[PDB]
Amino acid sequence: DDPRLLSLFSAQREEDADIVIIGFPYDEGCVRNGGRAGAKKGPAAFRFFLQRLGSVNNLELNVDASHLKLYDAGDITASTLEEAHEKLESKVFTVLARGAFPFVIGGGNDQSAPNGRAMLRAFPGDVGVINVDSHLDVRPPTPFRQLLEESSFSGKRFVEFACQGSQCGALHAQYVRDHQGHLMWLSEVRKKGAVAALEDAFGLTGKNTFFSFDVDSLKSSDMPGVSCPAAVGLSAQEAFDMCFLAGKTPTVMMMDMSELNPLVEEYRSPRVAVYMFYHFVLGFATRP
Amino acid sequence: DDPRLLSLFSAQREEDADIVIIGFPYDEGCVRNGGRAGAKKGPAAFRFFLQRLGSVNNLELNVDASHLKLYDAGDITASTLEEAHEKLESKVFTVLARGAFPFVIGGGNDQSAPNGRAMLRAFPGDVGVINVDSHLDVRPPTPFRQLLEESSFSGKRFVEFACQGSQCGALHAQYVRDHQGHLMWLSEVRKKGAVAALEDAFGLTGKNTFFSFDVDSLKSSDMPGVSCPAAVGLSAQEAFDMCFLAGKTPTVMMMDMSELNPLVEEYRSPRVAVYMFYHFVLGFATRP
Amino acid sequence: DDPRLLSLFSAQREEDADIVIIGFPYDEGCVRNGGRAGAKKGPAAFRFFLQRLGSVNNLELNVDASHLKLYDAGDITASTLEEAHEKLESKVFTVLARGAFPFVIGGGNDQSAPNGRAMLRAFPGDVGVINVDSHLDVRPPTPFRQLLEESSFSGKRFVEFACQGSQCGALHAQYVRDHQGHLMWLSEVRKKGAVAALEDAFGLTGKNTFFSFDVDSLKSSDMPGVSCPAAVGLSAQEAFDMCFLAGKTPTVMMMDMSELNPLVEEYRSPRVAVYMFYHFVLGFATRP
Repeated sequence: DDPRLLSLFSAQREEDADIVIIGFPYDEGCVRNGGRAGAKKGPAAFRFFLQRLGSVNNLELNVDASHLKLYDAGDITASTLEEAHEKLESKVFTVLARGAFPFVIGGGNDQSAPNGRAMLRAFPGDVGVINVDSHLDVRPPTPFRQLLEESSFSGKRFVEFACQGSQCGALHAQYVRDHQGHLMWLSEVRKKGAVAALEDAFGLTGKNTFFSFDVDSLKSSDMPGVSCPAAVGLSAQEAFDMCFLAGKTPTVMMMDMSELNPLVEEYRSPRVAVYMFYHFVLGFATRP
Repeated sequence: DDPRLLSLFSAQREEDADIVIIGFPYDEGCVRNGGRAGAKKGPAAFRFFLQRLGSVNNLELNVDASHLKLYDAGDITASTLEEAHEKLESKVFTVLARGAFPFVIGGGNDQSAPNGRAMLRAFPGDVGVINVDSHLDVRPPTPFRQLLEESSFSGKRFVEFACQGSQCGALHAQYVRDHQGHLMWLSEVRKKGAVAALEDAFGLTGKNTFFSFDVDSLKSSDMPGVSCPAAVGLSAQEAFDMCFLAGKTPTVMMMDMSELNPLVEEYRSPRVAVYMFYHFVLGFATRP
Repeated sequence: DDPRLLSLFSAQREEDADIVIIGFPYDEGCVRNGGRAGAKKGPAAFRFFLQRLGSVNNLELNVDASHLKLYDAGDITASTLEEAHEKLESKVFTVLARGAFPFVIGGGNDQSAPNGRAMLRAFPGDVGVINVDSHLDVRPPTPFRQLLEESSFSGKRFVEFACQGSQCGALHAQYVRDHQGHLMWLSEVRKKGAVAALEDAFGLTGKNTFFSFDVDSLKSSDMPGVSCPAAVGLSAQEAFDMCFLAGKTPTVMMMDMSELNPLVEEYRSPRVAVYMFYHFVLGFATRP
C-alpha cells in the first residue's frame, strides 16, 4: 500500500503508454574526452532502481501520477554502433510519430545524435534542442556538431545549459555561437536559479523541444557515478526541479539521459538518475 | 591542552551526569523498507569518534560546555528484540525520572518506540514528539504508528520533519494527518530555513518533547553511511544547527539518533553523527 | 584544438616562467593531530591532473591565460625533513627574489613554515599571511606558531580563515589573538560570502601576502581526499572563487596548498586541487 513507479507499468502493449522507456547500453560519449568506460551499464542500473523508487502520489509536490501508463521497450541491440544508432533513431521516431513520449536512458551521450535526427524527422524544420552538460559536445572528429550541421535545424533554437568554462574549449564555444546557438554557463544558471534559467532556455528552444540531460552536468558530491565527473555542477535538487519543469512543459517532446556510469559509482548515482526521471514523470502528469 | 568531548566523561557514577548516553546495537528499522543491514554497528562507530572529537570550549559559537558531565551507560543487551525493547524503555525512563537527559544512539529507528513509551510514562499525557526523517515511520505491520495509537498521546503534538514526498506513501501521510499530526516536508523546511522550521516544530510539540533524529534525513553527499541514503535531504550544517537548537530548548527532554550504518560508509558519517551530538551538547550547556 | 594548463608549460628554462610549481612530498602536518598518512602522495596526484585539466581560454569567466608561462621545478628531495625544509625555503626564496610566483604543492602543512621564512627574507618586515584551514596550526610541540614567534612578523597581518570552532582548542585561539592575529571562523566566512570575506582578509594581510590554502578547510562532500576531512567547510566553488581572487590580487606573492591526500581519496580530490590552482592561474592572468 505504497505504490511506486513500478506500479505505472500497466500498459499491456507499448502503444497504450504515455511514456516509453528505451535503453541504449553503449559507452560512446564522454569516454572519448578522457571519461571512464562503463556508461553502457547505465540502463541496467537505472532499471534496478526504477523498480524500487518513486511514490506515485507525492503529497509534498501534491502531484498524483497514478493515471499515467509507462512502458519499458527494452534495450536497443546491435552488432555495430552504426546499426545501434539507426535502430535507436527509428525507434524514437516511431514513438514520436504516434504522439507518445520517448525517454532514452543511456549509455554515452552519442545517443543524442540519433535522438535528434528522430526529432528532425518527426517535426520537420520545427525542432528545438537543449543540451544540459558540462561540455558543449560539438568538437570535431560528437552528438551536437552533427545536429548543428543539419540543414533543417535552426541553431537559434539550440541551448547549451550549465556548461563549464574550465572544461570547454574556446573553438567549441565559437562553433556554437557562430551557428547562433546559446551558451548558458553554469555560473549564469546559478545566478538566475536553475528552474528560472531553464524556463528561459525553453523560451529559446520553443516548440518540439528535445530535453537532453547529460548527468556529467551534476556536481560529483551528489552524482559521482558518471563518465566525466564534475567538481562543481548542478545539485541533485536542481536536477530534480529541472526535470519536473521539463515534464510539465508541453513543448518538451522527448528526453534522454546520458553518461550514467555505475562502474564509477553504483549505488547513489543510479538513484539520482531514477529520481530525475521520477520528477519528469510527476511534471508530465500535470500536462494539460 | 585541547580538551574535547571525552574530557566531559567525569561523572564517576551515572547519577552524577547531566546527559546519559545509551547504545542500541540492533538493525531493526529502515532495513525493513529496503534499507541496508548494519545500523547495529552504529553505536561502536559513534563511540570511536566520541572519544576523539569536539572542542569543549568552542570560540566560534562562544559556548563553553566544560561544566557538563557526561556518562556512557553502555549498550542495551538482550537475547531477543522484545527484551531489548523492554530494557531500553526501562533504562530511558529511569534517566528521565531522575531528571537527567538520555541520549540514545542506534541502531535502527525501531528504538524510537520504546523511547517514546518511556516519555509517555515519565510525563503522563503531556508529551510531544518530533520525528526528523525522510520517511513517516507509521506504515502498518514502525516506531510512530505505535505512538500515535497511544491513548495518552496527542497527535497535535507530533511533527514529521524533513519528510520527502518521493519516499512517503499517500496512505501514510493520510494516517498522520488523520491523527492530527503535522507534516513539514523537506521543501518547506528549506524554504523556511531549517532552524526556523524546527523552532516552529518545537512550538507544536510543546512541553516534554522527544527529539528523534533519523540520519536518513540527511543528504547522502554529507551523510552517506545510513541505512536508507537520500539524494536530497538536510545538510550537515543544518543538522548541526538543528541539534544546537534542540540542546538549548529547555522543553527537549531526550534525544535519539537512528540509522547510522557504518557498513554503508564508516569514516565520514560517524563523524557527522558525533558532531551532531556535539552541537546538542553545546546547546545544552546554555540551558537556564 | 582545446589547449589546457599543460600547454602553458612553454618556459624552456625556469627563469622564463611567471609561475613556478614546487612539489613537497612529505606527510608532516595534520597527520600529527589524528590525520591520515598519505599527503606525501599529493604532488604526484596533482601533477596527474595538471597535465589533463583546465581550458586556457575560459569563456565563462572571459579570461584568457594563454600568455602565461608555467614551469614545474619538480619535487624537493632530502634525506631528512630538516634538510627538506631548508631546500624548500631556499628554493621558494630564490623564486620570490627574482620576482616570479612560487606555487608549492604539498604535502602536509608543515611546508608552510619554510615557505613563510622565505617570505620574511624576501620582504623584510613587510609580510602578511593568511592560513585557510579548519585548524589554527599554532599548537605547541606547527607551521604558524613558528611564524608568529618571528621577530620580524606582525601578527596584525596574520589571518586564520575558515577555521572551525569544533576543531580548534581555546588555548590556540587565545595564542592567535594574543599575537594580534585575526580569526575568521567558517560561519563568519559563510555569512559574508567567501570571496567578500577573503577580500577583508587581504585588506588585513596587506602587501606581500602569503596565500596558504590547506585543503582540510573544504567540506568532505566536495573534497574527501585530505588528511583531516571536514564535515562542514568551504565548497569547491568557494575554494575556486577564492583562488581566482588571490590570483588577481597583486599583493599575493606566493601560494601553497597542503594536505591533499590521495590515499584517502584519489580521483575527485586531486581534480579539485588542480581546479583550485587553475582558478588561481586565471586570476593571475588578469594582474596589471
